[PDB]
Amino acid sequence: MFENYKLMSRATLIADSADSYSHFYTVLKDFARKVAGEDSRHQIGVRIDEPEVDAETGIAVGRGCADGEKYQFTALLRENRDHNGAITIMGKPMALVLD
Amino acid sequence: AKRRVIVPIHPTPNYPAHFIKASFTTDPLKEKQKARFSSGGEAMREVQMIPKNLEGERSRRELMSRGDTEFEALVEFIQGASYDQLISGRRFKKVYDKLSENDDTFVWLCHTAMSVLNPGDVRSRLVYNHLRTLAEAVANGEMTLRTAFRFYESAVRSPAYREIAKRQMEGGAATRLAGISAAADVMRRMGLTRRPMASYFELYQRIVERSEAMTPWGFPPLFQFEERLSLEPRLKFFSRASQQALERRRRGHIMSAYTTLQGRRIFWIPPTWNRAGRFLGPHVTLYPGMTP
Amino acid sequence: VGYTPVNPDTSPMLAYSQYHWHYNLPQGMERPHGVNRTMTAPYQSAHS
Amino acid sequence: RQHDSGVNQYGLKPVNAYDFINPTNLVNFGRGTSF
Amino acid sequence: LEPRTPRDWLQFSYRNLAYAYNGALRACQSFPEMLVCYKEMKQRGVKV
Amino acid sequence: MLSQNVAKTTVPSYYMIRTNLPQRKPQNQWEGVYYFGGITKRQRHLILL
Amino acid sequence: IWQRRYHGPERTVGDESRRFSPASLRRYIDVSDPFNEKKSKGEHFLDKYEAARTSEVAAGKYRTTKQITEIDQWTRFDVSRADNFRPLSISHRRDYIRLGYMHRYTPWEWIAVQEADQPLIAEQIRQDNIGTSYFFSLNRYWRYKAR
Amino acid sequence: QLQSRERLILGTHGAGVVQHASVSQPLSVNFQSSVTVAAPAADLFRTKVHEGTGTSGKDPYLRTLPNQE
Amino acid sequence: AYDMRVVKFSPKDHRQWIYCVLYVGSGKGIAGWGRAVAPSTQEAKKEA
Amino acid sequence: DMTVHGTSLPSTYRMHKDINKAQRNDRKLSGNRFRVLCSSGAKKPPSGWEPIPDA
Amino acid sequence: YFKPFPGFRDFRLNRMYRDVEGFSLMKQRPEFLEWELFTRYRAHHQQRR
Amino acid sequence: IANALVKLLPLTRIPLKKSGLLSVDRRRERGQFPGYLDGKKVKRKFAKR
Amino acid sequence: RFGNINVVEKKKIPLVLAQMDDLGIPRAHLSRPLMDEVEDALRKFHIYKSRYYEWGRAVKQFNFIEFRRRNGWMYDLHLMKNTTKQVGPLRDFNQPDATQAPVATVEIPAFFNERPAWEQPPLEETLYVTESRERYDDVRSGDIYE
Amino acid sequence: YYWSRYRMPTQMPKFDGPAPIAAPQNMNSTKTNEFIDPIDDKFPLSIRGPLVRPDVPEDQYVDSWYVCTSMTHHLGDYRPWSASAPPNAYRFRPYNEFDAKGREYVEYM
RNA sequence: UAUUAUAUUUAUUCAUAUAAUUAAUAGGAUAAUAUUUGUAGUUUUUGAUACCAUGAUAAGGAUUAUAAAUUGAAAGUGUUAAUAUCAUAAUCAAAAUUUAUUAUUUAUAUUAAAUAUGUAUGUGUAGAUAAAAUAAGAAAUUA
RNA sequence: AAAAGGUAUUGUU
Repeated sequence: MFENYKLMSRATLIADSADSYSHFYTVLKDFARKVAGEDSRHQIGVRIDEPEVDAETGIAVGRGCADGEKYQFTALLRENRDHNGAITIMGKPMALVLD
Repeated sequence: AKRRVIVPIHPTPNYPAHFIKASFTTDPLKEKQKARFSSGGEAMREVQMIPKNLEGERSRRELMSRGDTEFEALVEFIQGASYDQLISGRRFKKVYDKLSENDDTFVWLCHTAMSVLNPGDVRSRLVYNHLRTLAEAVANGEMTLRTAFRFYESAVRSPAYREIAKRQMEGGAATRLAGISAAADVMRRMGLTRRPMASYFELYQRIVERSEAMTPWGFPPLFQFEERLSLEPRLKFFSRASQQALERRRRGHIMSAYTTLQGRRIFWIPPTWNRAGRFLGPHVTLYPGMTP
Repeated sequence: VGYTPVNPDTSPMLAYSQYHWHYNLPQGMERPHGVNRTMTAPYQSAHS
Repeated sequence: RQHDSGVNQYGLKPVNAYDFINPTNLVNFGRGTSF
Repeated sequence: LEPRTPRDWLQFSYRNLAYAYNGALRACQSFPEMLVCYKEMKQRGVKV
Repeated sequence: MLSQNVAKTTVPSYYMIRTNLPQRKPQNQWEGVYYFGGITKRQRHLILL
Repeated sequence: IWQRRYHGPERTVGDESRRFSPASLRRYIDVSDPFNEKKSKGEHFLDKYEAARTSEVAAGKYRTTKQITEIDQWTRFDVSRADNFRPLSISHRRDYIRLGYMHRYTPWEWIAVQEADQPLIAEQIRQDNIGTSYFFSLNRYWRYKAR
Repeated sequence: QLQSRERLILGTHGAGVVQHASVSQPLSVNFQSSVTVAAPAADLFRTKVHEGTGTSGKDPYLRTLPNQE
Repeated sequence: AYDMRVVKFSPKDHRQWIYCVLYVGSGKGIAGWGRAVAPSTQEAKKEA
Repeated sequence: DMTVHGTSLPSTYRMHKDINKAQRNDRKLSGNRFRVLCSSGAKKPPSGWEPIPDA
Repeated sequence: YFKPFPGFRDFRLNRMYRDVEGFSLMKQRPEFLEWELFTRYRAHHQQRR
Repeated sequence: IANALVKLLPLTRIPLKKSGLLSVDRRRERGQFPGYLDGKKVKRKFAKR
Repeated sequence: RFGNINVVEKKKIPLVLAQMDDLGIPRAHLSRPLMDEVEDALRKFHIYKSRYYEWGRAVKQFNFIEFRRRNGWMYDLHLMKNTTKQVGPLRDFNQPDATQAPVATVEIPAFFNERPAWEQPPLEETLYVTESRERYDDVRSGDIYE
Repeated sequence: YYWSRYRMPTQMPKFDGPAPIAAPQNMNSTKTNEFIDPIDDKFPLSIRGPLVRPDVPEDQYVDSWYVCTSMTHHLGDYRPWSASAPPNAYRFRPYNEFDAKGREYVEYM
């Protein structure tokens, strides 16, 4: 509603006030279509972003946290075209990190 | 008693008589009681419903340059969706009253159309003029709802009235279409509304909604219109809240009455450390979630 | 309030209230106090 | 008008002598009074 | 409606705008106006 | 005798003990510190001589 | 960089003058698309199925365009607006305090008062031509000694 | 690169935004009637360094360019 | 004649509701009388 | 005090005591005591100064 | 100035910057496409630079 | 890791969103408090007269 | 309004003397008339760390105060001035409903929000001595400094 | 005196009103919180959302002293989220490339 | 009825005060001159005290909630702003338990820095009692 | 969650 009001102008307000219901429809127009329309056009399924990967470096830098203070890590996740699996934590092999 | 003495605070340059007399009392049988309120510049006018006493040119300038008050109220309500403002129940309620201004005339004319068995020929200009003049003076406050309805049902219609009726009506209660057409004509001839279709719409919908009630056309004469003791507006008869009929649902914390400020509560009167035990503010969030 | 009084130089309630300057008004310099320049005393010391 | 006529901006409106001598009655009617 | 605070960003992407412009056109009935709604779907950078 | 030596303290009252008003002027911030640079009448006569 | 002006952040591009408007305050700006992104720059192959201007009753751009004055308001913040530079003097500012103004930057004049009214300490100059005195300066007089 | 700057930004007193060549004559609108017609600039008056009288642009109500070099 | 009647907004809270009687008349024919209860002198006067 | 005012003023607490003296010796008397730092001048007034007996 | 985020060049007023010192085509009001060609030639002199 | 993979291949967001790997447990300990014997939860012994 | 500013262009003078000492031009090899103003400037804007460690002495403050006193000047001084006339604001015709109330106070000088040179009577240093004195009779509402 | 700076240029607010609408005036057993706005709070969240101060870059607010509130250093003059970002900035990012930890680490590499 | 769960877990040995005088300003080098180097009128009052001497901020969970949110409140708990008229009680070391309102270290290794607790082995053991649904992981009898 | 009295008139000390 607010934004439909915003899209109006001085001239169009002055105009569509002479009908004296025109402007209430100009504003509530989406609400009119709602209250009379037994439908939700809107079920926006899931947000699906763009890839933000360090171009030269081939890394994704993703943040993560636990307890908000005591654990705050970041994954540098890199694409590996040679099938050589390897997971690293704090600069050391993951098995020897995570015991 | 270890009796307490309070020397009366006398007015000063700094501490005026009004404050020193209401913010302070020298008789300590009222100490630590509670916080009173009162209304000033615009709160007083908002509550007291004192209409501006008009004038000529100046009040008419302020009054002519009004424009569609109902809309401008709506503008002011929505604008709380902008970045620098919040949507406020006070704005919504100024909208709600600027839209429900013509509650009196509407509840009346609905009573007239639908609670008056056999109202003459309302479309006949005689009873139509009774109707026009009564509803005209029901708005404009000169008449009450109750007295005006009695003036309606008592106005002079036609001689040998029962005898003309028992010829046209079996059980006496005529068709209501002439009545409601007359009332919509009433409120569209008298500019009770700025936006015309509104008159008819309320006149129509209030009737439709009542059509569902048991004894949907009897009203206990006391509660029916204004009197001393009335019904809550959800329970009024041709009123706008009667469809807003619902109720609340509460799961209180183990500690729910203590935290009466902790939530994301709008504060009109902000806390200060003298009453505020450990409260931090309505914006702080001790348990934050990570998010872009 | 008290015999051991308020001190107008440390206390935020005083320094901030309407008879002083609040922290959210832009705390600038209000007027430049040139005092040692309008008429400077002569140098006269107790100790000769 | 704009408000109901059985109340004043101070409470209930006093009608008869009882209300005017005992104005508790206008602003208090049980542990669940609300304006 | 665009995002004006980083909250609306969370419910926002052009590839999601696609499923919704499709709601627009699947509910639309004439091609002379599916013309303008497809014109807008291509003009706003909707990931087709 | 002198005018500007007007009362900066009030009539010694109980509004000192009962109210938070400041019994002394709040220190200014943009005031310099008062030093003495100045030559007397005799001292200026000496330099001119 | 070949500066073209001594001041602006990007000196290295010119000053493209723009067309004057005799309707200087009478311009208009569509706001559903401020930047004119909704326009045809070339006739399309989908231009043919176009239903005419019939029933296109309220061509939304014509009812979204605003005259320019409308988008922003000159509110009391703008009527007490504080400057974005060091003002040379605000003596004229008869709207100084009662009307609700406070400068964003102390004016040059009162900075000059605040510089003048007070001295300069001799230990702010740090002149030096002799060097460090290896033997005496530390065993200098027991009063002016380096504790 | 402001055009004719040597007469506009440098030597036009009021920076080219202020219009000096006018009177205090009264016009019947409520805005321009608030300004009384001022009897002209004194013939032989020795005026100050910053203030003129306001007859022309070069002799404006407040001279703008400094006396500095 | 003004009066004062204690008003008990609660068991713990009591107010002094001054109670006015007054008659607003003009011998030109028209005269009414109102009595009121209100917490203050001038507010009870206006109410009456 | 001698610079901004003339006199050297007491504490707020002292002038409290002194005002209460001023007033509780206005409405009534005969409750006081005479505690001094030095008594030689009270036990031994000057050549004159014969104090007044009240009533 | 009156669009989203006017770049810093868009707060300074419509002052007569000298790049209209030379264009003998447009006299005082550039006629149809006159301004568009003058701006194309602003581009041309910029490619010149 | 979940945000790393959403950032490297976006359309993998949807399984990650749905599985709740991009979910933040909005949880922390009870802060450090002296009114608690362990600092976190237990209030000191309460005794009636 | 607040002072003769270019008195501050007498601040570099001691730095001028330092750059002299470092250039090898003896300050005693000046003129004595010029050294008059320069010794004045050295006691004006120049201080030694030793005089700075003890120039803010309270009694030094208060002898400046007493000298200004017996020279009859307590207008510029902080303690010894009493500004009892606190200026009011321009009321607004557009908002006549709000009981306007303050956000701050400052003891600014009186020329800022002044009744203009025509809205006040003609010269009042001479013809109309204005004094805002306190009433001896009690005033509850109404200023104390009439 | 030094008590005369503590003077005043209006006339006061006069206590000539009744309690505003829905003010918590104490009836018998109403647990009273004087602070909460009586309307704007009970106005449902399904409408109003959990905003208690404008959605606007938090560096515009300052936490008040002594008052459990938060006020803006510029006295209520606001600049929206989109003034704290480049034009059309994606998620109002500093540079539309990466987030807070993406920037620093692209930079380290 | 619905807008939705306490019957589980971990707990109980608890203590520290001492040796009387609160009444005021007094500028010092690199400054055009004060011995003001070293500024000498005693003794007319009395409350915050060992003693009556008003006010003003804590502890305490039992039904405003689920989403983008916190499981801590006003009813005032010693020191505080107008009642006077018993007495100096105030830490500069080394100190005297009766005060309800307290989480102690549990059997491989036991005194080094202002000195630093020598008592109570006992079948986890009477009675009544403590805490908690919060980054931990709990599940079913509403007024 | 819903209905309750006073010889008291800050009112069961």
